[PDB]
This record gives sequence, C-alpha cells and structure tokens, in this order.
Amino acid sequence: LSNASGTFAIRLLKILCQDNPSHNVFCSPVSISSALAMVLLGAKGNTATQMAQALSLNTEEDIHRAFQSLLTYLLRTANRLFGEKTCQFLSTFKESCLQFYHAELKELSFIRAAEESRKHINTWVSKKTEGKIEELLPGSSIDAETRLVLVNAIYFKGKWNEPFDETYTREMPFKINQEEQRPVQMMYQEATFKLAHVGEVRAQLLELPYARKELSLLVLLPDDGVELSTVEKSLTFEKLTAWTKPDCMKSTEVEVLLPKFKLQEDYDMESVLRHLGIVDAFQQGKADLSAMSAERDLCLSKFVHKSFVEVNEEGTEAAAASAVVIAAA
Amino acid sequence: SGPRFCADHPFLFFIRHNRANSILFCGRFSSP
Ligand SMILES: [Zn+2]
Ligand SMILES: [Zn+2]
Ligand SMILES: [Zn+2]
Ligand SMILES: [Zn+2]
Ligand SMILES: [Zn+2]
Ligand SMILES: [Zn+2]
Ligand SMILES: [Zn+2]
Ligand SMILES: [Zn+2]
Ligand SMILES: [Zn+2]
Ligand SMILES: [Zn+2]
Ligand SMILES: [Zn+2]
Ligand SMILES: [Zn+2]
Ligand SMILES: [Zn+2]
Ligand SMILES: [Zn+2]
Ligand SMILES: [Zn+2]
Ligand SMILES: [Zn+2]
Ligand SMILES: [Zn+2]
Ligand SMILES: [Zn+2]
Repeated sequence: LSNASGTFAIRLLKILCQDNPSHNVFCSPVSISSALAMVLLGAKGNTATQMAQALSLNTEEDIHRAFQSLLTYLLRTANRLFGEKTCQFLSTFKESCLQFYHAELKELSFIRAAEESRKHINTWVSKKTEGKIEELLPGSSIDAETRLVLVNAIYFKGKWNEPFDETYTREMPFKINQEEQRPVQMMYQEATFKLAHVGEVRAQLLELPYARKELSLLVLLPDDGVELSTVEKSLTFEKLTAWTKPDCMKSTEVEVLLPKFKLQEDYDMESVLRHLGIVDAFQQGKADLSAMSAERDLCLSKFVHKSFVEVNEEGTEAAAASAVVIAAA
Repeated sequence: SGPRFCADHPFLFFIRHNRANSILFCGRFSSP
C-alpha cells in the first residue's frame, strides 16, 4: 500500500513537472488521491478500474485494503461532499464516504444558485486551509448541471527541529538556467542532518526534520552541472525510498543553504488523470458513476487542485485542496 | 572543504510523514 500511494505521488510529480517546464510546481498527492478515491467509491466497471489503476491499486484486494487501512505541529485533513438538494445519492455511497473520509454531504442548490454554491464551497476550503487556499473552484466550474462536488482540504504547519537563524539569511543568486540568475533570500546553517549522495543520478538528498521528527522536508538537489530534468526522468518511488535508507542518507555535519520561498499553484487535473489512464469518467455515455446515484447520466466534468507553501527560517506552512465536480450529462 | 548542500539552482522537494513513509506534499522550486 505505502508503495501504491508513493508510486502515485511520484508519477503525479513527474507529469506536473513535465507539463509545466521552467515553472515552479507544488501539489499534495494525498489531497488529490483522497478526492479521486471518493469518486472511486461511487464508480463501477471500467470507470472504476481506470481510477483504481491510476492509484496503483491493481486488484480488488488492493482497493479494499487501501480503504480499510484508512480506518486506523499542525496537520489536518478535511473531506466534504456537496450535493444538489433536489437529488438523492445512494446510502451506501454516503456511508462509505463518511466511514473512510469522515465526509458528510451538505446540500446546495446548484440548479438555482450555482454561484452562491461555488462561493460556499470555496469559503469552506478557505476555513479548512487557514485562508491559504481561496477560490479553489474557478468561475464557471459550477453550473446548472452540477450535481455533486467532492472536496478535500489539507493544512500543515510545523517548526523546524533545527531552525535557521535569520541573522545569516542573505540575498544570493539563484541560477534559474544556464544564462539567467535571480536573487533569493538564502537561509544558512551548519548542523547535523541526514544526507545522501546519490551517484546514480548525480544528486544530493537532504532531510530537514520538523519538530518531534514526525514529518520531514526532503530536498533533492542535482549536482552543479546536472539538469534537473534528468533527475526527474530517473526518479521513481522505489529509488527515492532506497535513497532515504540509513545506508544512503546518513547523519552528516553539513553546511546548508536553502532559499526562503513561497509558492501558490493551481491545476486543472484532467490532462494529468488522462495520462494515468482515466478516460471513461470524463466521457458522456461511458462514465459509470451508478454507485453514487440511481440517476445515470453523470460524468466527471472538472477536477481542480490548488496548493500553497511557505518555507522560512522558523519552519513550513503548506496547504492544498482538491475538488471534483460531477455533473448531469 | 566539508559537506555542503547549496540549493541555489532548481531542486525537487517533498514533505513526508516519516513513520508512514507518505509523501504529503511535493514540488519543484525552479525560480524565485
Ligand atoms: Zn501531458
Ligand atoms: Zn508559481
Ligand atoms: Zn495486493
Ligand atoms: Zn469491493
Ligand atoms: Zn434535504
Ligand atoms: Zn437529480
Ligand atoms: Zn473514522
Ligand atoms: Zn466529518
Ligand atoms: Zn483557524
Ligand atoms: Zn555528486
Ligand atoms: Zn547511497
Ligand atoms: Zn543505499
Ligand atoms: Zn562537528
Ligand atoms: Zn507518461
Ligand atoms: Zn522572519
Ligand atoms: Zn551555491
Ligand atoms: Zn548550484
Ligand atoms: Zn507518525
């Protein structure tokens, strides 16, 4: 299982990196997979099989184990369903979303108040992300055909186990490519961290733990003449896991220079999910969402992801949210 | 001379739950 979700996270990251050349990237694989899994709970046939395989769940056994396993600093996740108030959704579907994701269904009038409904969902996401993710659902992503919106939000804030002293932060050049450099505020500290030199891809891997060391930031930095795209192509979840093992990533006194930075990204996920093989769920006539509703011209009309991260001398704050719009076709 | 980690060019990064070995967030820092 851990390998399933790691494989998904790395594939997601590789696709996003490849689809957004020379652009910052940031996502929450956990948020996206939570939203996609709630759809899976309402899907059948090939619609369901494509989504399970996108999540690296290739057998019925693997699907059941993934969901059953759910049943067992700040870090918080929230899931919610938003359903057209004049529709009914199957009890078994609502029960499964409640049991596995603690998702309740809030009724909205998509048919008569699409814009107020969009604002309500976006306000819910903002609350659950401490204001960091505003306007998850863009204009026209909710309309008279919208019937169900499945939403995940995640929020993290943690202090470093070994924070940087802001005294030693200084502006330095950051090489965005061979011919261009831009200034960054570079944090500095010499301390003992787990650090790997990865000969296979000519890169270094640093671990910076958060307080309690329950969570860590891992930074994969190519050696100074190596293009990051070559590391992206070589990357797999199995390799990344090997490189974090004690034999590769060992405690080392190291001078760390890491930029302070803040990113905000947003994604239309349809092209991503297509690369992972999800096609039927989007297609009028082929989508089978009959485990959510006895209405049976439903399809997946939109899947959006928005994220936020801030890294500075004290720690890290990160948030993300994912929304799936199911509509009547 | 000693070990140096100087992240002054593009890198990948990951926020991981260590016990679970779970990638919670990940990304690429390409430009300020
Ligand atoms: Zn593509
Ligand atoms: Zn950006
Ligand atoms: Zn299995
Ligand atoms: Zn089953
Ligand atoms: Zn009602
Ligand atoms: Zn209806
Ligand atoms: Zn529970
Ligand atoms: Zn709940
Ligand atoms: Zn609050
Ligand atoms: Zn090297
Ligand atoms: Zn090694
Ligand atoms: Zn090794
Ligand atoms: Zn020493
Ligand atoms: Zn591909
Ligand atoms: Zn400060
Ligand atoms: Zn440098
Ligand atoms: Zn460099
Ligand atoms: Zn833990």
